[PDB]
Amino acid sequence: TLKSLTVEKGIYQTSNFRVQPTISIVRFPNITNLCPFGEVFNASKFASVYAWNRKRISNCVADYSVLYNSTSFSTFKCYGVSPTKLNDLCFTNVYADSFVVKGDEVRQIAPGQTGVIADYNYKLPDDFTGCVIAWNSVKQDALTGGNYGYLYRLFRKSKLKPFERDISTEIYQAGSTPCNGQVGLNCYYPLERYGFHPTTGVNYQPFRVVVLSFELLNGPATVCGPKLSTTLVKDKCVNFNFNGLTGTGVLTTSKKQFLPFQQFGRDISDTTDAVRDPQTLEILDITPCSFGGVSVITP
Amino acid sequence: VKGDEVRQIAPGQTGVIADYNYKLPDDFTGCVIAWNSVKQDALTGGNYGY
Amino acid sequence: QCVNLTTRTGIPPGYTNSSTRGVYYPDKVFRSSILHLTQDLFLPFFSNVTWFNTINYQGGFKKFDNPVLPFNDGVYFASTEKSNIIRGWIFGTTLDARTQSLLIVNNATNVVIKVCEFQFCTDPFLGVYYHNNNKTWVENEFRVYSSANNCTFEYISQPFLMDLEGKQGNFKNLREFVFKNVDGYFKIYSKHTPIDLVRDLPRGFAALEPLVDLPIGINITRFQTLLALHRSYLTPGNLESGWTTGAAAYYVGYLQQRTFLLSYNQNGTITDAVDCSLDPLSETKC
Amino acid sequence: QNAQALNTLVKQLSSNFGAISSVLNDILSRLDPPEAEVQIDRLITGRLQS
Ligand SMILES: *[C@@H]1O[C@H](CO)[C@@H](O[C@@H]2O[C@H](CO)[C@@H](O)[C@H](O)[C@H]2NC(C)=O)[C@H](O)[C@H]1NC(C)=O
Ligand SMILES: *[C@@H]1O[C@H](CO)[C@@H](O[C@@H]2O[C@H](CO)[C@@H](O)[C@H](O)[C@H]2NC(C)=O)[C@H](O)[C@H]1NC(C)=O
Ligand SMILES: *[C@@H]1O[C@H](CO)[C@@H](O[C@@H]2O[C@H](CO)[C@@H](O)[C@H](O)[C@H]2NC(C)=O)[C@H](O)[C@H]1NC(C)=O
Ligand SMILES: *[C@@H]1O[C@H](CO)[C@@H](O[C@@H]2O[C@H](CO)[C@@H](O)[C@H](O)[C@H]2NC(C)=O)[C@H](O)[C@H]1NC(C)=O
Ligand SMILES: *[C@@H]1O[C@H](CO)[C@@H](O[C@@H]2O[C@H](CO)[C@@H](O)[C@H](O)[C@H]2NC(C)=O)[C@H](O)[C@H]1NC(C)=O
Ligand SMILES: *[C@@H]1O[C@H](CO)[C@@H](O[C@@H]2O[C@H](CO)[C@@H](O)[C@H](O)[C@H]2NC(C)=O)[C@H](O)[C@H]1NC(C)=O
Ligand SMILES: CCCCC/C=C\C/C=C/CCCCCCCC(=O)O
Ligand SMILES: CCCCC/C=C\C/C=C\CCCCCCCC(=O)O
Ligand SMILES: *[C@@H]1O[C@H](CO)[C@@H](O)[C@H](O)[C@H]1NC(C)=O
Ligand SMILES: *[C@@H]1O[C@H](CO)[C@@H](O)[C@H](O)[C@H]1NC(C)=O
Ligand SMILES: *[C@@H]1O[C@H](CO)[C@@H](O)[C@H](O)[C@H]1NC(C)=O
Ligand SMILES: *[C@@H]1O[C@H](CO)[C@@H](O)[C@H](O)[C@H]1NC(C)=O
Ligand SMILES: *[C@@H]1O[C@H](CO)[C@@H](O)[C@H](O)[C@H]1NC(C)=O
Repeated sequence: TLKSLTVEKGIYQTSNFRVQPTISIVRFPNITNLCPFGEVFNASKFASVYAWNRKRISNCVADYSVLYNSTSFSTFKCYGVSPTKLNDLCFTNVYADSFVVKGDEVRQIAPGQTGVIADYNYKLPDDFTGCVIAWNSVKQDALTGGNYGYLYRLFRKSKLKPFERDISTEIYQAGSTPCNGQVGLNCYYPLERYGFHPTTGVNYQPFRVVVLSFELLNGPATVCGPKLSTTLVKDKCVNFNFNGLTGTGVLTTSKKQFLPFQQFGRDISDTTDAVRDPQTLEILDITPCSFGGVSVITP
Repeated sequence: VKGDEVRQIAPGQTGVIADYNYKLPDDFTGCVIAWNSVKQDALTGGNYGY
Repeated sequence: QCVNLTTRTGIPPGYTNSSTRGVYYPDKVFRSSILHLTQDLFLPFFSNVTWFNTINYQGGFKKFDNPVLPFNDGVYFASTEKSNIIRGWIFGTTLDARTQSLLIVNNATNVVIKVCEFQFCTDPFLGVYYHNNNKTWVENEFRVYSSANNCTFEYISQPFLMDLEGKQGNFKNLREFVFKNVDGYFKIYSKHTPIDLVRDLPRGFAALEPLVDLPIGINITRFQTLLALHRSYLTPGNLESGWTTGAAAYYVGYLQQRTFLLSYNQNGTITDAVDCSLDPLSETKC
Repeated sequence: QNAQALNTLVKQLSSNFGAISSVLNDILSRLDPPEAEVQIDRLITGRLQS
């Protein structure tokens, strides 16, 4: 503490230099069924970008190891969380968005990006937590005659708000003259058909994009990474992993009871004073292992 | 490696190559260089050596 | 399918205020014995509130009070009824099937939420029949829209059973709802408190727990309130078939971005709130 | 005055100095160490200033 070999006479309060926790415990809810990756990624058909499809995912085990042989991903980007930590985390509200876009429009699927897809088809919130996954789909989405099934909205009066979908087919009049349907000189049908071909360039080749949006620590999580649970340890300083929340603390039974919507409790300092065990609905108080207070009186 | 596995060769990246084949330290000092090798690494019958 | 309603004495609605109503929990985090300052869309204290009430008493002056109200960055809905006359709400920019619309309705047993390009008619209502032979009610004439379309989102709850009359005088339900559309998510906060007030919005503090966060992903600028009417033995004909509504009242308020100080109870329930913008004393308290 | 000063210091911990979260545990749980260090440093500098 003094950063000196020689010490004079003093009370000398000293900072702690000792190790306390040697036990690590993981508490995760009971989930047996694997996440439906095959339905989400390996699907015979995908929605058009303007009519993007949203699928709720719940009560699933998020193991991405299964997809390693089956699928190869051209683009994988996670904004809210680091990709390595996904296995140790639980996702409270995961939603999967599936659509097909041109190969060079994959860049547009990012927060703050601008372009035809970003402005009039799919919009991402600036504060986006989740991962965007894209892969080439030329074999399944392209035909020798050509695939014109996929559609995108070329013209719209205003830019789309984040996570907003419009399927309106109403004629757009660039000119002042009222359109009254009847596409004409200044009136154009808003949707434009894509033209995917097997021999077409990679930029024009079809790409399937899946966007995952989720919150992790906040809220009860029915979706969790593949970590085995361990027996609860209480009244000892232990490292704990409750629903992807990692901390070192003493665990004790808690008199305070959370409301059903509430999953965890935070004190004035904003640290997690109380937590609810995932498997059993018992509130557990979290207490710092160290209490402090040491001084060395030395001649 | 495959063309789209080039992204996996970065610090903090995850995937089959990063998890079980090649791992980069989070505090990595140095340069990663990648180039297409189809002419030398691909055969009409197919190259299964890698 | 559905038809317009005739013979309604048309008088503009009354005006009220929300003394402390419209406070809801901001997050699911649990806080005990602490005062927390949060900024979110909130109903301002003593804000202007529009009172639409259905009185169909004999001697004339009968009314249905079913207009189209703009959705201004979220709305506060309070319903005081004993006959369950309020059935649900429809939210859409145009409501003519040109654009997708959100329908939330409790036909009689289970709430149904659907997002489809619906062709809503001028008078979107529900019907009940009072049989005098066997005193029973079948809740027929379901006529909110005329046509559906794509139906991108479907939500149906499990079947239940409900009383279709229960007219004893003073309203006893005081159901309170807060509707917010943000980032393609529709958020509903609901609080139910029993009340004995005969015909007025109660002056009290209520905290609305989060109910559901539907991912509708649609633009909403306007909303209407669906209502149920009962036709029995009076003046039949389907336009003025004696559709007397015994009594119901609903109040509409508009959310505004505001800074609120929320007090948390030892049990963790919000018990008091302060609106800083309301007055100088509140501003010093914040 | 002395009690108020200690109480305010405990309250200062709640504030986040440009960090994603004011909780060290949340940052460590959601971020790998190189990214986590930048957020932890912002909390460390602000707490030292307090
Ligand atoms: C992993 O995927 C590879 C894809 O090439 C599989 O290898 C091929 O498997 C198919 C049948 O599924 C055979 O017709 C090919 O001849 C195989 N190719 C080679 C080079 O062996 C492999 O079987 C998969 N492995 C696992 C464990 O799933
Ligand atoms: C109820 O009356 C309204 C009038 O307010 C009718 O609305 C009209 O709908 C027709 C479509 O055929 C339009 O031509 C008119 O412009 C509308 N009028 C207005 C002022 O909106 C409605 O059709 C009537 N409903 C029924 C079923 O009779
Ligand atoms: C807000 O609304 C309340 C309730 O309608 C009003 O309080 C009423 O005031 C009148 C006139 O003084 C009394 O006769 C009623 O008995 C009161 N009712 C209740 C339940 O208090 C109040 O005047 C309105 N104005 C504001 C802004 O407070
Ligand atoms: C949400 O819908 C409203 C319609 O109620 C849109 O408001 C219109 O905006 C256009 C220009 O974009 C104006 O010319 C019109 O005057 C507006 N009103 C009406 C009644 O059409 C609004 O733009 C929509 N929001 C988004 C993001 O699409
Ligand atoms: C008698 O009680 C029953 C159940 O409440 C109802 O009788 C039905 O009457 C309708 C015609 O109004 C018939 O179509 C049904 O087949 C009858 N059902 C049964 C179970 O008999 C009716 O609500 C009551 N009132 C009458 C009309 O007697
Ligand atoms: C939503 O519904 C409409 C109405 O069918 C679909 O638009 C097309 O409508 C014409 C008739 O006017 C049909 O011949 C077409 O077949 C419909 N389109 C298709 C794909 O069949 C519209 O496509 C639907 N939108 C979505 C996103 O499903
Ligand atoms: C030649 C005229 C240039 C005038 C410069 C003044 C401002 C206009 C240019 C700034 C915006 C960049 C336009 C490129 C559009 C990229 C389309 C996309 O990425 O989706
Ligand atoms: C379809 C199930 C989605 C449910 C969401 C819950 C967790 C699953 C998503 C998070 C893991 C990221 C998956 C991306 C895999 C990257 C593949 C790679 O390049 O290595
Ligand atoms: C993907 O789907 C096809 C068709 O259902 C099926 O044959 C295949 O086994 C699935 N798995 C792969 C390889 O992704
Ligand atoms: C999970 O399993 C354990 C052990 O069987 C049990 O005690 C606990 O209540 C279960 N929790 C759930 C989520 O059912
Ligand atoms: C509420 O709105 C009405 C109509 O705009 C207005 O006359 C009244 O002054 C407002 N406030 C009160 C006091 O109700
Ligand atoms: C109410 O729910 C749906 C609304 O579409 C309706 O089809 C169904 O018949 C009704 N169920 C009951 C039991 O009232
Ligand atoms: C809090 O909970 C206790 C125990 O259930 C109860 O007695 C009390 O009425 C509740 N309300 C208060 C005073 O916080």
